[PDB]
Amino acid sequence: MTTFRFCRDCNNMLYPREDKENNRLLFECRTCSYVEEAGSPLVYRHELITNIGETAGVVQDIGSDPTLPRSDRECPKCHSRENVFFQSQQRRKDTSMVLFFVCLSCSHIFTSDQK
Amino acid sequence: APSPISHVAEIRSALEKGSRFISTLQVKLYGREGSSARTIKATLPYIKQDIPIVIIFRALGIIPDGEILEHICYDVNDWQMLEMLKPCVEDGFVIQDRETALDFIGRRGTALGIKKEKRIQYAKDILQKEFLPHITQLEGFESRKAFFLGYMINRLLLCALDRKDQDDRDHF
Amino acid sequence: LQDIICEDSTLILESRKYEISFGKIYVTKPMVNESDGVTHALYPQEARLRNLTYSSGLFVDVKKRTYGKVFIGRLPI
Amino acid sequence: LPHFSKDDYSPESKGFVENSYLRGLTPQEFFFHAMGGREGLIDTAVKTAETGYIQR
Amino acid sequence: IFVYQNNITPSAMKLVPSIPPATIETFNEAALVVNITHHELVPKHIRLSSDEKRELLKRYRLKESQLPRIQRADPVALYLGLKRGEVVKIIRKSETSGRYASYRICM
DNA sequence: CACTCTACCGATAAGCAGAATTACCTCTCGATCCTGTG
DNA sequence: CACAGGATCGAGAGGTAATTCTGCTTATCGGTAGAGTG
Ligand SMILES: [Zn+2]
Ligand SMILES: [Zn+2]
Repeated sequence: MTTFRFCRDCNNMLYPREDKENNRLLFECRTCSYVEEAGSPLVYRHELITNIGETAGVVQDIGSDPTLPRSDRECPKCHSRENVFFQSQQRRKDTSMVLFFVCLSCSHIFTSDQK
Repeated sequence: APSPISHVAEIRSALEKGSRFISTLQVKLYGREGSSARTIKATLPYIKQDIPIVIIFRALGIIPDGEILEHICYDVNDWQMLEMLKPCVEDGFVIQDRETALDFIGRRGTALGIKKEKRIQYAKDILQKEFLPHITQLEGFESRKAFFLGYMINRLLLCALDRKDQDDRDHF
Repeated sequence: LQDIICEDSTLILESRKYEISFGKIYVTKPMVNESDGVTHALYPQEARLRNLTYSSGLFVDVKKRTYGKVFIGRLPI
Repeated sequence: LPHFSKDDYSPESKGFVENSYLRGLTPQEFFFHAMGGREGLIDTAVKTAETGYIQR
Repeated sequence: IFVYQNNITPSAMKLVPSIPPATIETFNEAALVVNITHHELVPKHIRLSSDEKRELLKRYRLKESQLPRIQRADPVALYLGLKRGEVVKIIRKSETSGRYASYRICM
């Protein structure tokens, strides 16, 4: 799940296989017959829910947008009195209403989760 | 929900200076809930059956699957996109070059009117003329079409990955 | 109008080659033709009173070549 | 509305009218009242047809 | 009366209506766990004999088809073991009169 | 005792057809050509 | 000098969104007991 394995030779991807002979896990391109050591204890992973720490893309020049409201919360890092905040950008009916404050200076993200 | 389609993305391309065409390219996801298929197939015009996007990408010159995956998603940290695209790359193994992609596309076109020697030309003409007839209608410009298809697939996946909202029909 | 005129203004029919090559178009002021053939300027009040059509004729250049302005219709204004 | 800020959940921005008819309405609550009236008219138009068919 | 546990075989259901005039009735344990007669929405059902049915038809001057019908597969019909042509009597309570009597034919 | 299809019903999944309140008022148009003839 | 009767629209395509909840019919699969053996 960390990264889909791609063959160094050619450009295809490496499905996974078992080296029981050496009782090991080896990823195989099975097109050009390229096999490496393939050292990883994870094969597949599925995530049922979505976390809250994803915030947003937080692209630079976020302060250039005038539609984002401004607040006066103190930044934990630089102790500034100016910042912008927005709700979580995950679009579902179960997401909470926690605000993600973004510091225009020092490029810091701090949430309002006082739980 | 009763329909076997979960999410669908389409663009109604048209020409503002040339003759009116109004050709609809429809991209739909067949993975209704946890059906374990999770396959996406586009709806090419004049072909009554839906072809997987990997064959279309190969027909545009993007033969390797890694290049297609890079085109679809521009970030490597979004592992969810790769997880949902894994069935597509697994189903794209039927075609391994441009020639077999064109053969597959042509075999799903005319009702066996003539041999396969004309199916390649049929697929080439269909993709050059009525495959997104708003970016370009000339030859040798398949990279732009592939990039736009990747952008459309990325938008569809983002909508299906509870990251955006369904587009509103009433927006003026 | 000019775009539609010079969009597909070529019908090749076949050293025997026939072409039409429609040229630029011309739009004149509204006019009315009667039985006696005399043509005069038509005004909206007269058109409304006489149940006529406030339309102006269309003229395009035709240059046929093998290897002037002509009437093609009236456009309401 | 474009005159508000993003992620605003205040009652005034979400369609709550504070003034009365005698005092007069601001443009925002005027638009909200127009939307409510449109919804009412549509409801009556659909309901009359459906009720007529059911009664028949 | 035969009571099974989970399901009934269609092959046995084919021979269920055999060996006349004896009648074989099949029931499920899950359906028989609770009693539906005791429900407050189910009124009392009283079976009528042949003479009673004839007297009712003569008094009200009705044919067999001119009566309310109850399916043979109805849960109450299965509970009472009603047969084709049998008339049942239903006593209910109304807000307009203290008691009301209704008759239905198993058709 | 399961070996291979033979006969049975129970679900599922796509295609058809209908049908959409009542009453009333006014205007405004359209009911045809051309290749083939003496 | 002049009139007459039969059929739109064509390979080509596609001239194209705004409706659904029944019920009927026609594919489809998904099961379950036997005709006699080693
Ligand atoms: Zn490889
Ligand atoms: Zn800061």
